[PDB]
Amino acid sequence: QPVDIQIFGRSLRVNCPPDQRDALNQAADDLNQRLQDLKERTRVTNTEQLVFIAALNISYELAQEKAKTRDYAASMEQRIRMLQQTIEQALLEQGRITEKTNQNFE
Amino acid sequence: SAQPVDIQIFGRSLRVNCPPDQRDALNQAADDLNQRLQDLKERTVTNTEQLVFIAALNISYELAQEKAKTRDYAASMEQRIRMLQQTIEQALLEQGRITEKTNQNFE
Amino acid sequence: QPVDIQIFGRSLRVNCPPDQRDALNQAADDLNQRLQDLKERTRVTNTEQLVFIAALNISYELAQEKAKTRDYAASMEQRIRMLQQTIEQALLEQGRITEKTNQNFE
Amino acid sequence: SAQPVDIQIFGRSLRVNCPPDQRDALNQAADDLNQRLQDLKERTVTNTEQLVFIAALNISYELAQEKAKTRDYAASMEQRIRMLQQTIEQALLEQGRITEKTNQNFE
Ligand SMILES: [Cl-]
Ligand SMILES: [Cl-]
Repeated sequence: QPVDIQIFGRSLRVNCPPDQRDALNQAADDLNQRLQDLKERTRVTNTEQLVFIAALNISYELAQEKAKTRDYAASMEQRIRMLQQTIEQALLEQGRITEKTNQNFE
Repeated sequence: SAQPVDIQIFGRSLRVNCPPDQRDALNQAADDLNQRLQDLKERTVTNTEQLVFIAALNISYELAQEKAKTRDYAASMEQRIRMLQQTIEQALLEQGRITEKTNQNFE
Repeated sequence: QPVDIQIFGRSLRVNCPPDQRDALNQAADDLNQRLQDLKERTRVTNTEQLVFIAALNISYELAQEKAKTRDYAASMEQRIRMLQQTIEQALLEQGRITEKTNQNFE
Repeated sequence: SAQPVDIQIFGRSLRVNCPPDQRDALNQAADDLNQRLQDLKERTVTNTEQLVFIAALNISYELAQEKAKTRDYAASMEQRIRMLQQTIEQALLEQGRITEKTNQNFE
């Protein structure tokens, strides 16, 4: 539903269901802080310029974060495979040892 | 390193300082943003500036969600490690308990 | 307490607590069968000869069985160490990945 | 291979057929048995034959107990493997559940 959002001296209108209002307010706070930080460190003063740069940075951040998620999953997958591999080893070793028959002399 | 790169976002030219080893990421980010702004435009009085603000809000939210995914992975894995580590201590306890046994005789 | 045990036509007396009587009867059955088996396969017919050979064989069996126990334990110890090693790997990998900070352009 | 070896057990000479690669085990078994019979003798009318019967009973019992140890190890390990394998399937289930998540947007 329609919501008016304030960011960096600007007034936005965003359509947003109630169960996403809180997410919207956080994103507004996040972006507000991003623009204020970007500014104090890059000497750029124009607001439109700042928002293009911030949008670019944050797209790149999202790309990185998505790579991180893939990397986490790929890594833990490998650990799970090793755990599995340790299990079949335990079973192979158990078979090897227990299947030995005690010898006699005659 | 790090020189200005001329980037075209949605009918706007802007300069971004960027080292060569990030250039490819910069090209991909501009491509991602351009596609995002275009798809947003057809979905929605499109002052380009306000359009970029809305795109940036969406990306902020998506980033927050993406970060929650790894947080959620980590939280699950924390439980898995706990269970594994107890199984390990129980195996150690059991190994000790059985190895301690002494055979008896009759006489 | 005193118990009279019958093995291979011979009459033994063995001092044995009640909570070991059942073990004694099994050992008597085990040995009875060992002597009957040893005989059908080695053509030795003297009983005293048979029992010396059986006692020798079974000492060797016990040595082997004790080695088996040591081998089982040593092997499973190694599996436990690998399980442990997989855990610190999961934690090292987690640290490596999660401690990466998303970069920006400016 | 396998020739007769002259073994002395407790004042008795006997021949045991034994290949070279078991000779060392045979020497150790005769040494073990000799020590066993001697320790049993001081503990106990010592017809040597009856003494060997009693030694053999003790060894049979000790063997049964020793075998029970590995049986007991194996039984414990069976439980440990079960717990590990459930942790593994739960990790797989959890990995799937989290990776399936899709980021939402506002507009
Ligand atoms: Cl968007
Ligand atoms: Cl004994």
